[PDB]
Amino acid sequence: ISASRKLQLKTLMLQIAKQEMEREAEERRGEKGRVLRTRCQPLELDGLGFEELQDLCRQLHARVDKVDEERYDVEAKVTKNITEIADLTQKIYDLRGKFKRPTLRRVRISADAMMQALLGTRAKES
Amino acid sequence: TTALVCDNGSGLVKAGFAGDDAPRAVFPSIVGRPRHQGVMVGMGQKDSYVGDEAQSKRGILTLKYPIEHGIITNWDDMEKIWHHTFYNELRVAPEEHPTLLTEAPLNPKANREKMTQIMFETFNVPAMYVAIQAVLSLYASGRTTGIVLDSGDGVTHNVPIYEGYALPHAIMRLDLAGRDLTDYLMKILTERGYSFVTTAEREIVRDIKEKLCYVALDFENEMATAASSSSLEKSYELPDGQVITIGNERFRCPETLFQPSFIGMESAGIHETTYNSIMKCDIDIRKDLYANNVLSGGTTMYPGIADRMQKEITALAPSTMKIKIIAPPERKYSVWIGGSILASLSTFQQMWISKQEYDEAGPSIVHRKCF
Amino acid sequence: TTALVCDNGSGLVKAGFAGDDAPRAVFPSIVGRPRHQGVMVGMGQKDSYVGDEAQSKRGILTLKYPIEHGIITNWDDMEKIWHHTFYNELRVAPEEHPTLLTEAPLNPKANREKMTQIMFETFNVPAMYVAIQAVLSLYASGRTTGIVLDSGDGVTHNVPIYEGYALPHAIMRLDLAGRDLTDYLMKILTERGYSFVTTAEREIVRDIKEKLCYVALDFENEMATAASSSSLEKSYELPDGQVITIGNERFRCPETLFQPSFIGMESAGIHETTYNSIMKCDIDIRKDLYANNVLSGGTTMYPGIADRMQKEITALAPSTMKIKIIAPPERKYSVWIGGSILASLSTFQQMWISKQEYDEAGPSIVHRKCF
Amino acid sequence: DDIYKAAVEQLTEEQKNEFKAAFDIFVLGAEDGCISTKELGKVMRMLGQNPTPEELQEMIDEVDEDGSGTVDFDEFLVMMVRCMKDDSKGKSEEELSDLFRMFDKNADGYIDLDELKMMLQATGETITEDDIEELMKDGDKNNDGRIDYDEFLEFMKGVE
Amino acid sequence: GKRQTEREKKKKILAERRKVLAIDHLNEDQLREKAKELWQSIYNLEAEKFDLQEKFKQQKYEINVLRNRINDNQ
Ligand SMILES: Nc1ncnc2c1ncn2[C@@H]1O[C@H](COP(=O)(O)OP(=O)(O)O)[C@@H](O)[C@H]1O
Ligand SMILES: Nc1ncnc2c1ncn2[C@@H]1O[C@H](COP(=O)(O)OP(=O)(O)O)[C@@H](O)[C@H]1O
Ligand SMILES: [Ca+2]
Ligand SMILES: [Mg+2]
Ligand SMILES: [Mg+2]
Repeated sequence: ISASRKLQLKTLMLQIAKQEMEREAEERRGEKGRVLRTRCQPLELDGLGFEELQDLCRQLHARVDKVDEERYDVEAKVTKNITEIADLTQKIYDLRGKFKRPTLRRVRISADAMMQALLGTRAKES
Repeated sequence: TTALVCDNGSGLVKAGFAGDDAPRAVFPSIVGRPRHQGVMVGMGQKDSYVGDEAQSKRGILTLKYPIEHGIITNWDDMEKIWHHTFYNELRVAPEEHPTLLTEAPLNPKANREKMTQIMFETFNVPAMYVAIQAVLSLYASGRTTGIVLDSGDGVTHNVPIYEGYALPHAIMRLDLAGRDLTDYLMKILTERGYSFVTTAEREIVRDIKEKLCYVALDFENEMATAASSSSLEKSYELPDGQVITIGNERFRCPETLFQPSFIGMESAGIHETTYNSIMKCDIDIRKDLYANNVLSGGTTMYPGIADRMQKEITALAPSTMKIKIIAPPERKYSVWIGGSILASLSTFQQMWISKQEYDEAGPSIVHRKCF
Repeated sequence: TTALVCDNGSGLVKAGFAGDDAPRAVFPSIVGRPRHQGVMVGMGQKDSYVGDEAQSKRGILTLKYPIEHGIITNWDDMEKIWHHTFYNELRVAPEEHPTLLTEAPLNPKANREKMTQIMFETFNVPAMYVAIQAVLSLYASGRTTGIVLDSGDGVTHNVPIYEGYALPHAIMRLDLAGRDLTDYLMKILTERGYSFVTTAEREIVRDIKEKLCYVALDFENEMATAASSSSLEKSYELPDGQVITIGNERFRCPETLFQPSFIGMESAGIHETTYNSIMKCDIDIRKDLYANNVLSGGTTMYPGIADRMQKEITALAPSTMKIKIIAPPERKYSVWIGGSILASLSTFQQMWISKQEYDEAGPSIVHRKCF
Repeated sequence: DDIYKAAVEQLTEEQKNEFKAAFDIFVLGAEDGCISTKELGKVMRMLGQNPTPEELQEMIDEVDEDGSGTVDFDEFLVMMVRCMKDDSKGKSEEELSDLFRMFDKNADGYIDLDELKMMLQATGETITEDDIEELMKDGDKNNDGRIDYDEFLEFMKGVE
Repeated sequence: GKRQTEREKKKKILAERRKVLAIDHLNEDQLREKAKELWQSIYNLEAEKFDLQEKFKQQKYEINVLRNRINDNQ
């Protein structure tokens, strides 16, 4: 087929994928806030005797400890995963890289300048 | 911004922006003051013509190269050459461009330190990095192993590399190069009657060497043939007429590479220093070095050298190993192409010697981690 | 689920899932850091190549075994080897698989305790069990009695067993093994001119030993024959050419097994420590041990050892007893095949050291009932 | 490549007639009726620009698929606009890689052609099943039935 | 011991995260403020753990990609 339609397809796919990924990320953030507020529950016990206040404080200190231990273990595991992922990435590159060196061209100077230089003095309209 | 990949060399300065295929401006590195008196007034006569301008007025100049053997012997002239290269051949002020010089292996430290001090104080570049001239030539071939013989015009050096790990104890640097071949050719031309003495006529002898000389596959047979027939005598027209005829001087000039006893040097030829450089390497990477022998540099452009060298090494090496000699057609600019590739890499972008680092440690920063 | 039958060994790590015939991945246990500088940027050079990868880049590495004589001398490297074995050669996470390591007899306790602590804390296996390397080799032969001589690469040990009841007072462990034979061969090769020094060239000498050496049926006659004729001189091509010719070094290298005085060791050969191990047993099970002598381990693969050993023992033993030497063709992997058989048994399924048990008693659980 | 084909399809008879007149003026006296690789290279060297003859061979192979070394009108315009390579760098790499990775909604490591079908329905550009088939052929080099991630890099390589 | 070092390091991070919850001497509003501090810490850790989960899902899919390419690189 024509190549212009193919380029239009390519850029349209770029836009489609970008917009869908962005909307998915937005939904992830919204659900993150929603579910976390559903998990972290606000309290209100002002004016109470300091015994109950301190009981709540100790309970929430323990809860802080639990959440910190869990999340920090998860973060350590995820960091290990990311390290292993990087190792595999390097391995696959070394297996299939090498030839991966790009080439840059500055020889292709502006074509209008080329036309001007060739036509010399007669380079008036082109 | 873009990086400036300069390459001082010795005989031809090659420069250009990083990321292209060929250097933008290539011109001899000679600075020649006029030597006669000068009677016309107001002719606009300068005090020193550098670069390619002094190859056109060479009739009344005394050209003198500022780089003898890799090392730089005349710092003022080298500064003048760099200033010309930046401002007139590229027309880019150095205040806005990183630079990537190149240096031969085993050179004096003071040369490198003075080079970085000049680049940081006079031209005031943002950041400069100095690289060994052989690793770049290995970049350009797209390999990652191999032993590269970079026979420039100043000095011939032979750096073996395996899997990206250079072997510092196996670098064999020999000071025979194109300039000594020019002098020897100028010395053997006197056997027919042609005397070239002036420093300007050295350029004519260099042109003769480039256009006519070739490396013989077998030396004795060629010496016997040239002494009986006359099928070798090729003629050449001087810059004023009076054609000359070169006989068996054709393959005797570049033969000095394989027998440095001709110019009185003791060492062994470029065919045997490569084998010695290989044999110093470990016993398990010798096959790969045998199979990936790389040629570079200008002087390895003689017609018929990639066969003579292969024959010699095959004679020296064990009979089982395969000897292959990589001789790309873009040999002359191989170092600069490799320099462009290296400067265009993203992984390399943090190895430059930033100016604040130089301000904190002085010119001796180049020997440190930022090599 | 399935069990992982790992077998650390010393020289070759053999691993694979329980219930098969042969180990899935067999690769040398060496960890070699690079030793040169390295000039190519972005080549993706790692800091330590382990396993079979470092047997291909050994030209620029310094290989060092993490297990000297059965015992483990460098725990970080051993942990690296285990991590490689689990994740890249088998690609099974250890969180879902029991493991069955193997250990030589009479080894230091701290080695075994550290091994179990690593397996439970770092890799976090569900349950692991440590077994003596000779009982497995007896499993693989399908016997239930017999005295097994497991001459590995690290240490040679000789465990007699009768009717399933091991005799702990008759285990004779000797520290001569394949590695000392490699060193002695590398030391006697110097008598012809070939010098191997680098830790990489030890691998080449090991290959020479594997492919050429053989055990002589009678030592003096072979020494006399090799000194007159030339029918023994077998040649071998190094990794770069320059073939070498091994004369009477062929049967002198593995002769050290039967005369440990060659490498200065005091003790008696493997032909006499077996007889001594038998004579320590009770007087009524000596006939069965005589008739069921089992060979195992890599180093017992020399061509012609099953006859020399039988001749020697028949010389030592009383004339009436029948001496038979079981030498299965699958000698090298005999220990691992036995390990697979043992791990596949239903009766054995409750002997594993479960993780909750380790949490309650610490690493010293291994010396307890769960042996 | 066909990038310049798309660029000239964007262009109209103005560029066609402008380059036709430029041919009439400068290629005047040439016995060709087109522009040869050697002629173009020599003329470039005459004006000052010195591309490699390997580039001449590459360009002639690209525009002149028949290998004649000449330039048919469409491929002539493609070759002429090939000199001015204004658009480079091929859009973004890692972000587009993430977009393609999330394109595998099934997340199996396989990009079904039906996901592409739905995305194209979203685009709605004038395309038939044979057109998307041909595009996938240009993309699915190994013919694994999906869009390979390496082949995803390949088909979007240099693509803005 | 490197593994000893890891276990001790995680335990020390745990110990560091344990603040001095000696607050009974304070008044009602200050105790409310402290409880809010703990609540905010918990919710922030919730956000961090959510990010960990989504990024680990991405890590797993990319390891699938890696394994597929390993299969491709035969
Ligand atoms: N085509 C050629 N044939 C033979 N010799 C050549 C040719 N071109 C250059 N040379 C020699 O090589 C030298 C140029 O070498 P070059 O690679 O520029 O040195 P550098 O490493 O300093 O750049 C010249 O002096 C000349 O003697
Ligand atoms: N075919 C062979 N011939 C002679 N010696 C061998 C042969 N195969 C292996 N060996 C020796 O045995 C050693 C391997 O022994 P192995 O049984 O793997 O030890 P481990 O008990 O640690 O696994 C090697 O180092 C080598 O020296
Ligand atoms: Ca999909
Ligand atoms: Mg050079
Ligand atoms: Mg063993």
